[PDB]
Amino acid sequence: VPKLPCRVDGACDATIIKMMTDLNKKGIKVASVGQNYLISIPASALFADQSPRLNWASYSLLNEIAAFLKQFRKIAITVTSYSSKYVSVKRERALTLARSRVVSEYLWSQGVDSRIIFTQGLGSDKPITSYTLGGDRSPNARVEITFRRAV
Amino acid sequence: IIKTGDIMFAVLDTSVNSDEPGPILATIVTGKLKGSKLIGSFNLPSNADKMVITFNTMSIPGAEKTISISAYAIDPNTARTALASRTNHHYLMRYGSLFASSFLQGFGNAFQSANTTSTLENAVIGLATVGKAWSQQAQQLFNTPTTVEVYSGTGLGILFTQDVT
Amino acid sequence: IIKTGDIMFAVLDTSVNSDEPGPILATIVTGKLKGSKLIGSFNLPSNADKMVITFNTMSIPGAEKTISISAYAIDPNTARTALASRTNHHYLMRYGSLFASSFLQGFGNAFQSANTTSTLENAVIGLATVGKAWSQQAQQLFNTPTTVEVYSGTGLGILFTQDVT
Amino acid sequence: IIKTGDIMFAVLDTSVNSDEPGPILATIVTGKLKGSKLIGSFNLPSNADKMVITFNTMSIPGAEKTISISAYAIDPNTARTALASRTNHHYLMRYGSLFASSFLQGFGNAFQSANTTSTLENAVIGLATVGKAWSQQAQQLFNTPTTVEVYSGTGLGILFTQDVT
Amino acid sequence: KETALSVGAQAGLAWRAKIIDEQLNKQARNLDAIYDFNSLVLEHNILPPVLLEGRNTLNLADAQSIRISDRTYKVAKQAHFITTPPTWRQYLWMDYVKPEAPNVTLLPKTKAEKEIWCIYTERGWKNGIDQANTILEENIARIKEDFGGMILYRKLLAMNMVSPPYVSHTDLGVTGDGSEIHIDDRVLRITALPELNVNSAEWRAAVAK
Amino acid sequence: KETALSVGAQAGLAWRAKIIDEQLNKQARNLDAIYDFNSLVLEHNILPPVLLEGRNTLNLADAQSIRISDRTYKVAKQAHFITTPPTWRQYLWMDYVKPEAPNVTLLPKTKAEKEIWCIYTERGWKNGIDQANTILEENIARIKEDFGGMILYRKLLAMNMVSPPYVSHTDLGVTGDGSEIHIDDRVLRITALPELNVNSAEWRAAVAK
Amino acid sequence: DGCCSKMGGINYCDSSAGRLVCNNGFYSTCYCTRHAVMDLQFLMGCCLWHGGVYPQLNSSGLVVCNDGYVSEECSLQK
Repeated sequence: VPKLPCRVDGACDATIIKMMTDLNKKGIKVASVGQNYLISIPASALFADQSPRLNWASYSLLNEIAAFLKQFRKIAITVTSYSSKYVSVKRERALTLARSRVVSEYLWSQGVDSRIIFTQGLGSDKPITSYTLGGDRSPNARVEITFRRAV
Repeated sequence: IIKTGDIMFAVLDTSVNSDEPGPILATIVTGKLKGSKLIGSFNLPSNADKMVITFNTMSIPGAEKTISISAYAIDPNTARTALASRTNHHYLMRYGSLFASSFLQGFGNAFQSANTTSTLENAVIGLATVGKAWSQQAQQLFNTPTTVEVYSGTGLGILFTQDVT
Repeated sequence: IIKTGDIMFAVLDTSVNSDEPGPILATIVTGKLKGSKLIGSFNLPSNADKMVITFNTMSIPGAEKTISISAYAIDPNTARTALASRTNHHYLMRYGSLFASSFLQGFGNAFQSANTTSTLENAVIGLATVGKAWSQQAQQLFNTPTTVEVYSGTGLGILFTQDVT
Repeated sequence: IIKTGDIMFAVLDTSVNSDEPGPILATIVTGKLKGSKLIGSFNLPSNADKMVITFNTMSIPGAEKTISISAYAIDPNTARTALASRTNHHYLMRYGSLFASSFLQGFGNAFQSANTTSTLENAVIGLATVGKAWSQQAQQLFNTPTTVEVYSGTGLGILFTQDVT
Repeated sequence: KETALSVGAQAGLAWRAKIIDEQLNKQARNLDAIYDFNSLVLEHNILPPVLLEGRNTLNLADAQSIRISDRTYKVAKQAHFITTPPTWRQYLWMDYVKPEAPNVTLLPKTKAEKEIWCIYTERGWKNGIDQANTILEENIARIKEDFGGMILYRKLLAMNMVSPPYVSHTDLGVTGDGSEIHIDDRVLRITALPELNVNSAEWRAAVAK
Repeated sequence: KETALSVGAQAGLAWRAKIIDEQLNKQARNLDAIYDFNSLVLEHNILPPVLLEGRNTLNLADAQSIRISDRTYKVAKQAHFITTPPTWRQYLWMDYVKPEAPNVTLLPKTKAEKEIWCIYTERGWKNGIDQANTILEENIARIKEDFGGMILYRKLLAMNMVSPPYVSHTDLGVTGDGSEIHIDDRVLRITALPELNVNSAEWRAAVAK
Repeated sequence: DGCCSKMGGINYCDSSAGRLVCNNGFYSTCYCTRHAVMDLQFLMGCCLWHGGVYPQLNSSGLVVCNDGYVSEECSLQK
C-alpha cells in the first residue's frame, strides 16, 4: 500500500457525483450510457453572437470542466460544434471549426490526460429540434464533447 | 526401526516396595510391538520425592530374541516422574519414640533433682533409668528412611533410550 | 547445515523435579526442522536461582539419523535463562524445626534454673529433654538445599552452539 | 582482514545473571560485516566492580564459514569495562540475619543473668537458645557473593585482539 | 508470530480451495457440455494427438545471425489408444484438505500480541487465497492448451497437412489348448503414426463465403 | 565525528539522487524527443557504429621525436544487430534506495559534540549532493558522446568515406521432419562490416550556400 | 477508506481489469488486483536497467551489477 497506489491519483467518486450534479443543475447536458460519455453545452454560454470569442467568465466554467475531466483515464476526445443557419453553409462551418479549434487548444493547454483530440464543426447540418425560432439562443446551436472510458 | 527417544505405553501388573531389588515385569500393549514384555529392576533414591523403574531386558514374541533396550517409567497422564504412593511411613514412629525416651529421662532426673525443694520416687526411678537405654537405641534406629512402593494395577509410560530393530 | 549460534524454538512437554537426572525430551516445532525431537538431561547448580537443560541427542524424522548438536534453553520472548518454578521450597520447615528444638532446650533448662528463685517440673522435663535430640537431628538435616521443578506445559528457546550437516 | 586492535559494535539481545556459565549471543550491527552472529561466554571476577564478556565463536553470514576471533566488550557510551547492573543483592539480608542471631543469643543470656540483681523467662529461653544455631548457620552461609546480571536490550562495543582473513 | 502466519496461510489455502471446488461442483454440467473428448475420439478409440502452432518466429544467435520463419508446427503427444475419454476432472479439480491441528501453546496473551496474531493470520489468509487462484489459473491454462491442440489436429487433418493413423487388424479362429479356449482372436496394430506432411504441393486450401 | 561525516554523506547522496531522478521524470517527453534512436537506426535493425575524431594532433615521443597530423579518426564499437532501439533510461538514471539504518558509534553528548554532529551532517549533505552532480555529469557526457558518434557515422557515410554495411539473406522452403515443420526458413546475416577507406579518389566533398 | 462512497456501496472486484464495481453500474477508481493497468513512473532499488543485484555477499562495501557495471551509488564510501 505505501508502494503501490491503491487507487488512481486524485480520485473521489463523491467529488465526481457532486460536480456532475452541479453541472446538471447549471444546465449542462451530461450523458453516461455504457462506457461512452457525452457533455453538451449551449453555445450562448461560451461564445457571443456567432462570434468565435470568449468572455472572461467563460474561462471559469472551462476551468471547472477541465477539473472534472482530469479525474478519468481516456485516449481520444472528440469535440463537435453545431450552429444555426445564418448566411451560408461555409460561413457556419468555418465558425464551428474555429470555435472547436479554440476550445480544443485551450483544453490541451490544460492538463488533459489524453492521447488524441479530434475537433470539427458542422454548422447547422445536424439539427436536434425542429423548432428554430431563436437565433444563437436556440438550443440547436451547441458544442459536444464525447469520449469513451479507458478501462 | 524405532525413533531415538520416542514415547510408548505399557501395562504394569506387578508391584513391590522400594526395599529389596529384584526382577520385575511389565507388558507393552500398544504400538508396533504387540504382546511384548519387559523385565528389569528399580532404584533406591536418597530423597523420597520420586521413584523410578529400570527396564532393559525386552522379551518380544515372534522370534525367541531378547533385545535389551533400557527404559524407565513416568506417571501416566501426568507427564511427571514421581511415584503415586505414600512417603510418610516412618516419620511419626521414630519421632515419638525419641521424644518419649527423652521425656522419660527428663522426668526421672528432674523429679529426683527437685526432691529437696514413695510412688513419686518409683516414678522417678522408672523414668530416669529406663529413659537412657531407650533414647540411645532410638537414636541408633532413628536413621531409618521412609520407603515408597508402587502398585500392581496402574499403567505406565516408557520413553526410548536407544534404537532397535 | 545450521548457522553457528542462531535461535530456534522448541516445545517442552514433560515435567520432572531437579532431583534425579534422567532422559528428558522436547520437540522442535518450527523452522526448517519439522517434528524433530531432542533428548538430554539437566544439571543442578549450587544455588537455585536458575535452571537449564543440556540437550544433545537430536532425532529428526524422515531419515534414520541421530545427530548430537549440543545446546541449552532460554525463556522464549524473555531473552533470559531463568526457569519458571519455585525457589523457596525448603527454608521454613528446617528453620522452624531447629528453632522449636532450641526453644524446647531453653525452656526446660531455664525453668529448671528458676527453681531456687509438679506440672512446671514436667514442663521442664519435656522441654529440657526433647529439645536436645531434636536440635542435633535438625543440625544434621539442616543442609538440604531448596530444589526446583520444571513443569510440563512451557516451551523453550534453543540457541545453537555447533554446526550440523 | 581486521587490523589488530580496532573497535566494532554489536547488540546484546539476551540477558542473564552472573551465576552460571552458558552460551551468550550477540549480533554485529554495522560495518564491513553485517548481521554476523557471535556466541561466547563470560567470566566471574573476584569483586563485582565490573563484568566482562569473552566473545570468540563469531560466524559471518554469506558462506558456510566460522572464524574464531576472540575479543572482549567495553561499556557503550562510557568507554569503560564495567557492567550495568546492581551489586547490593544479598548484603543486608545476611548482615541482618547474623546480627539478629547474635542479638537473640545476647538477649536470652543477658536477661537470664540480670535476674538476680514467667513470660520474661520464656523470652530469655527463646532468645538464648535459638540465637546460637542461627548464628553458626549465618556464619556458615554469609560467604555467598552478590551476583550481577547483564541486560537483554543493551548494545556493546567490542575491541579486536587478533587479525582474520 | 511466523507460526501464526504459516497456519493462517494453510487455513486460507484450504478454505479457498474448498470454496472453489464447491462452486465448480455447483456449476458442473456446462463444463462437460463444453469439453467433450468423446465427440473427438476417432473411429478406433484413438486419442488424436496434440499440435502446437506458432506464428512470426524470429530468434537471434548473435550479431549477423538471426533466423526467422512464418509459422511452425510441433507435435506434443503422439496418439495412443485409450479405454475411456478423459474429462475436466483430471485438469480443473484440485486436492482439498483441512488442517485443523494448530500446535499452539503460544496463545497471544497481550493485547498487542493478539493484534499482531490477527494481522499475520489475515495476511496468511490472503496469501493462501492468491496461491489457490494461481493454481487454478495454471490448471485451466493446461486444459485449454490440450483442447486447442486436439482441435488444431482435427483442422489440419481436414486441411490435409497431416497423416491419418493407418490401422490394421489380424483375425484368428478357434484358439487355445484343450484346457483353455478363446473363440475369435483379434489383434489390433497401428502402422502409420500420425505425422505432418512435407510435400506442400498436395496441400489443398479452403476459402469460405 | 567521521561517522557523522559518513552518514551525512550517505544521506546527502541519496537525497540528491532522489531529487534529480524525480525532476528527470518531471521533464520526460522532451528527453526522448531529443534522444530519438529509431530515426538513426538503419533499415535492417542494425545499430550503426560509433566514430570518434580529433583535430590538430601532435605527439612528442621523446627528445628528438615529434609527430603531427591534421586529424585522426577512430572506430569505437563495430556495428551490430539490435532488436529494440536503446533509450536514455539506461544512460541517465541513477539508483535510489533510502537508507534507514541510523546507528553511530560516538553519539554526541556535550554541546560541542552536538554542534560538531550537526555541522558534520551538513557537510555530508553537501558532499553527497556534489558527488551526485558529478555522477550525473559523467553519465550525460557518456550518452552525449555516443549520440554524437552515431550522428558522425551517419553523416560521414553520407559523405562517402566509409563502407556501408553489407547484409545477406537466404531463403529456404518448408523445413523440418514429419513431427516438426517450419514454413519458410529465412537466414539473415551481415557479411561486410562498415569500415573506413583510404582511396583518396572516392572522396566527395560538399559545399553549402 | 471507502471506495464506492456516496453510492449504494461496492458490489465486487472483477479481476479481468483488477477493478471494483459498486452497486450502481460504475467502475470504481480503486483497484483490487495487481494485474491491472497501473501508473508507474518511479522505482526503488538499484542496478536498474542492468544485470540486477549480484547475489553474492561480498566483503567489500561495493556492489556491482550482474552485467559488470558497478553501482557506487548503491555502494557505500569513505
